[PDB]
Amino acid sequence: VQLTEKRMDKVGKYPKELRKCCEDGMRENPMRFSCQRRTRFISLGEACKKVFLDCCNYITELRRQHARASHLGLA
Repeated sequence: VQLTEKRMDKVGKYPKELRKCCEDGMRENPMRFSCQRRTRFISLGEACKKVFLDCCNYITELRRQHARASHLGLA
């Protein structure tokens, strides 16, 4: 989808040493965990967690918007 496009550009906005944190935050969520919950045991600093959390909340909203658009036959 064009969400891949929105993700690629989302990752690029961060310093290179924090990009993987953003990528991991935007992975699929089959266990239906909250973004906060998904940070609890990776336990990597204040920087990586914060980036993980932002990108997670970012992609989560995008997924819902895409789901609504698909449901309404707009996308």
